[PDB]
Amino acid sequence: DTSTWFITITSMIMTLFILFQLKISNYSYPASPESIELKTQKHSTPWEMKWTKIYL
Amino acid sequence: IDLEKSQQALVQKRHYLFDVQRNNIAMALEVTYRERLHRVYKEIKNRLDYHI
Repeated sequence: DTSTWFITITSMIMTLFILFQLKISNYSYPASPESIELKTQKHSTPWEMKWTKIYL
Repeated sequence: IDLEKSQQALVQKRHYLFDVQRNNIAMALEVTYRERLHRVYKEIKNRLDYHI
């Protein structure tokens, strides 16, 4: 109850923070998916500008 | 599509205007030869008009 002596649990808590940093590290953010559509637009526009400079 | 026609647009443009430069200078020698045959009649018409 008023328990005692403490040599227990606290060494078994930091092994747990090797688990939770393994699972939650492999998550996906919805926002990152909206960023890859932006750089694809500017690249072909500059490639068309490279084709416009191939005209001009 | 728009950059495929951008190839073909400059190859019908260039061959038209590079023959306009052929014929814009071609008229420059006819009108200076036609006025060469005409002027040599004009200064011999002055002597055909003076002595009368």
